[PDB]
Amino acid sequence: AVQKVVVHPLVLLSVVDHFNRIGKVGNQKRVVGVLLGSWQKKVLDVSNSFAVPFDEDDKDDSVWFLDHDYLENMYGMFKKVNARERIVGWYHTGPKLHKNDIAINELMKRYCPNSVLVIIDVKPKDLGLPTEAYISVEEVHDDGTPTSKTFEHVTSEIGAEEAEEVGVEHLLRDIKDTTVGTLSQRITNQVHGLKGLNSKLLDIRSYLEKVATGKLPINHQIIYQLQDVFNLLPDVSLQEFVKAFYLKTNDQMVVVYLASLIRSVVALHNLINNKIANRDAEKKEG
Amino acid sequence: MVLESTMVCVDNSEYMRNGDFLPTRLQAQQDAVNIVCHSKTRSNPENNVGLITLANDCEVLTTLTPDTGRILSKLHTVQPKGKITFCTGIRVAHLALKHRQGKNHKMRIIAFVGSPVEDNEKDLVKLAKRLKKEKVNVDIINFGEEEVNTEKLTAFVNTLNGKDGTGSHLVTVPPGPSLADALISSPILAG
Repeated sequence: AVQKVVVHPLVLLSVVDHFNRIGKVGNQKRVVGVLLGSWQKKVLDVSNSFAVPFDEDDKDDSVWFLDHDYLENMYGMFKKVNARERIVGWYHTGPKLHKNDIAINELMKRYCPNSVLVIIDVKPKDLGLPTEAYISVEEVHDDGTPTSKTFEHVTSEIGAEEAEEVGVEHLLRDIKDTTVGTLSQRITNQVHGLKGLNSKLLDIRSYLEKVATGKLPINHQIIYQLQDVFNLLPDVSLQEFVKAFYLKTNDQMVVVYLASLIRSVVALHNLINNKIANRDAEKKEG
Repeated sequence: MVLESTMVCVDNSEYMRNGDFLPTRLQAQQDAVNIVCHSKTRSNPENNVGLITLANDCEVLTTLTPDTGRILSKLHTVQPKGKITFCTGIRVAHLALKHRQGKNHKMRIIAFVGSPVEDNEKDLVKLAKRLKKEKVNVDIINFGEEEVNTEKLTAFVNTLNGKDGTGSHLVTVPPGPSLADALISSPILAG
């Protein structure tokens, strides 16, 4: 079915520009619309969409309505201009999901066998690659609950297209690209420890909270399982590198050797040729 | 003619699966939808009528429209199975009424409750006075079986309108064999 989704900045903006539409008139809830997907393969892609007036009451927390006269005839519009573009699901800006979201997908399953919902974010904050994606399946449960319909997270990734980077990538103009090979990889390293070890502390504090409160989630078992896959090397005191010690510097063996060999001859190219051309102009002029 | 948008709420609760309303509440409430939809046709063409499933979770597959053709199609294979939920079904018509393009149509709701609901008298009076602030006049018609000589829904109807406001009126359905056309006789005469 649906494994991963591809969200373009163009269709994501179609949720963002509608945040100006109903944001000025208010009032409650969020921006919600129906998603037009482009499915060429198991990997899902999204090009365009259409935003529909939508509201969700608080009291009355289970009340939701799409406008389906907007959904029907406007489909024949986008279908007439683009035959490949069709509705794969819906979307909204979240930020989180209330329990009522179970009924939005099951209603529109007449349009698509499986409707994928995309939670987006109009204001970028944290922690990383934004928005979100969910898929609607039924896993029931191990405890014996009646059949449980819970949306499972779908990994979301941004993607590009020809001719769409004209105006999009133009307006920024302030970015330095990249530079690959010097700063590009090292800034990630400073962040790879930051973003790597912050979720380490956020989860290890919530995993300690388990014993305290919030149990379940037990989880189970996914938590410790892949944590023990992380445990191929801990790495703890001290590094257990006795076999990887001589191999540590042995990987730095040729990297330092070439860096010593290149800088020697690069100098011979830089130093000699500079002295030659310099004294040819300098002393022959005066 | 009176201007308003009448949102009829079909009852999918598990207690609608018997035949006390002849021949069966599925076809009886169908005939109960037949008489209200054909009456609005005799009343005003501009009145648009949708349908909503109260039990389980509220979902509307038919956009609010004056044509009852799609409504009569959804009356078949409705599968009345689920737990009745009332409180969420009051504003469920009001939210579709807030999506109305024309604002000249009054807000009117008719819901079918055929199952006993667990509710506190304080919960129904808060929704009552909430509709007073929203001016919505909701005509409820008791169906199925419920608390004998229904109190809650009666207090929900009584406290919903006042001075006059002509209005919201509840008609208690007798637990006896009858045709669905004979049930609506009093409510359709005087709402």
